[PDB]
Amino acid sequence: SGFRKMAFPSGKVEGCMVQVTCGTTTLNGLWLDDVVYCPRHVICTSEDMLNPNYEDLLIRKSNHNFLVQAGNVQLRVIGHSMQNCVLKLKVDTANPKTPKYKFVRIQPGQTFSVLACYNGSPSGVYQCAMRPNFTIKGSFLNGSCGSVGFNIDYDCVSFCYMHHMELPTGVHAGTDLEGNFYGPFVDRQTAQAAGTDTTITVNVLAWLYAAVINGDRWFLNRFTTTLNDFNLVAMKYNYEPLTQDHVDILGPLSAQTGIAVLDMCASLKELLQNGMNGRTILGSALLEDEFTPFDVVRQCSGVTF
Amino acid sequence: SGFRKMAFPSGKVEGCMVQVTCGTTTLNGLWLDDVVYCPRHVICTSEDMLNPNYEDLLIRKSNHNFLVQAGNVQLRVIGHSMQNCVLKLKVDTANPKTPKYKFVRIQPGQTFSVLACYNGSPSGVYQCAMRPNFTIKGSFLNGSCGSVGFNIDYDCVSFCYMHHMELPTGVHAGTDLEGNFYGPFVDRQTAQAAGTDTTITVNVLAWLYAAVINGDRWFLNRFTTTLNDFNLVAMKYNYEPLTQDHVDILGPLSAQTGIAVLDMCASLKELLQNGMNGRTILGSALLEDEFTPFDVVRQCSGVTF
Ligand SMILES: CC1CCN(C(=O)Cn2nnc3ccccc32)CC1
Ligand SMILES: CC1CCN(C(=O)Cn2nnc3ccccc32)CC1
Repeated sequence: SGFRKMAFPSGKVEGCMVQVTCGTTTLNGLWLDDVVYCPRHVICTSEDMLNPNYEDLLIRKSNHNFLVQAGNVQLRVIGHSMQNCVLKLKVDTANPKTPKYKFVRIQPGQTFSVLACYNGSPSGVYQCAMRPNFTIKGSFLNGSCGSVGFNIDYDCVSFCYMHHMELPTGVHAGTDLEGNFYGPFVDRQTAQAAGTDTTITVNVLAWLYAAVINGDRWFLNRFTTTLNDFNLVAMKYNYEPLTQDHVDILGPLSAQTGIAVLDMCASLKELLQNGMNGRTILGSALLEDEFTPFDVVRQCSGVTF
Repeated sequence: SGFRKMAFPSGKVEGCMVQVTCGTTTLNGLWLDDVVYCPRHVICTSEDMLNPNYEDLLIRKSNHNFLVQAGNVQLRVIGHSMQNCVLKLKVDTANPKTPKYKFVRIQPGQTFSVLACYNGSPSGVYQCAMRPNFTIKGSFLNGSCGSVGFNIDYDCVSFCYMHHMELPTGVHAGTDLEGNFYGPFVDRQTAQAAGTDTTITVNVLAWLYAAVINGDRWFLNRFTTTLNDFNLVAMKYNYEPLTQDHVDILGPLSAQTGIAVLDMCASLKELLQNGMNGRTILGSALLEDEFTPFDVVRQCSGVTF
């Protein structure tokens, strides 16, 4: 027992990280088969940052301008292409450490692990959620661009995120591995509205189920509710609306605990209306929304990769 | 910016994990050079668990009774020895994936990353602290025994923890890699007192400095205190006493922020006496004590491995 904010083991991704340098700018790249993926803003200078003309900037570059280094080994760049906001550098060597992988565009409210890297070397790994407003609340310093987010299923790494930007508000924005930003964001040094965020209701409920499984019992009450009644409360507290699709994915946790989903909703309603009264759940004094129902079952059942 | 409960990249440790089977019991082992380390209770049955005579149980075992499997490869066991509560199985092959490593016995209040494994395969990685009472609050299911905790400095893995036991209270106990338990615990299925735990004061202060660095500003006040006055408050709230050695290791964070350590202590005093008033610090509604001052500087400066 016990419940932790657990990340995927990062070894398969560590072997794909490289350093990419174009002129003055060094960031991280992802080396998969014979292609290196990295943020296109590696080709900018500080003159460029307020609104770079990336097409014009890239036309001034040749294959030999992109320095790609994997540890101490230099890779030979034999082609380059810009796809949306990512650069794809073809190299003459396939990465011998390439895992089985896919590129996935995740949905808001899903979770993934981030391997934070600097100069192509790993610094740390942590778990986070894609917020409903398509930002992430990460831990990124200058030089972390090109660090990736991922999930692992069996032996397959699903890459879902590449880091590009810290907004002036201190939250983080990035792309899928085809270079399409999550959210309304563009790769320019500008104030950019992220828009209203909400709490991920289905994840809070999953975590309350995790709490019951691990022995935090105290928030269970004698009440139930309806999906309408609950969603009126969710709206007042800036929680995402709960749908039958969410009730369905909570099915396994409801069956394991014997607590019907709408009974758990009534416990969450009371917590929203009355607070925690100074008490804690799974070591937290707030309602946690960075565990999906899949995450809770995985951690409570010991799935390996 | 941003601050996350970050683990070390786990790849160097993933390549050392194996499965060890003795009779009916399967758990994890750590394969370093030509030795596999694992908890000695792999040799028990459920008859044995209330008070195993490990010397007698091991005398009934031979090298060929220990099945050690690294992925799909079987290792040949050519010797076995019991050191305190760990078994050391000499194998005829050195692990080609052995990193530079050392064995370290950590102090209470220090942090490390845990690679949770089942059947020799990694499941997840998370960061945690050794509690002042020498337990850890982990996430471990049956079959996780032999999972290890570690730190990484440059290219060297310092192994500090091997998982052995979940106490009836739901907290976790284990050994250093010489098999010596942290704390008063023994490897028997019995109720075992852990004794009073406390909050790790120097870590809370480090995290308050992390908060300031990242823009949580609101708990700073117009007050200061003394080490005596503060420690009277620490005692009342079951916080560890603060020493000049702790003030010294907080020096770098004090210099970066310009906030004297005793001024930060006065902010913490007010938080202990008055609570958070429904507000949050770095996404938490309680005072966080699982970041050391070294952790905060590392994450705020982007150290890689
Ligand atoms: C086009 C241009 C937009 C602005 N920008 C970034 O924000 C890069 N970045 N990303 N994460 C960061 C964390 C700390 C500091 C800088 C960070 C550079 C690229
Ligand atoms: C000597 C004997 C003591 C009791 N014991 C354990 O507690 C093993 N263990 N460790 N972590 C666990 C998490 C869930 C269930 C069991 C777990 C087995 C060995």
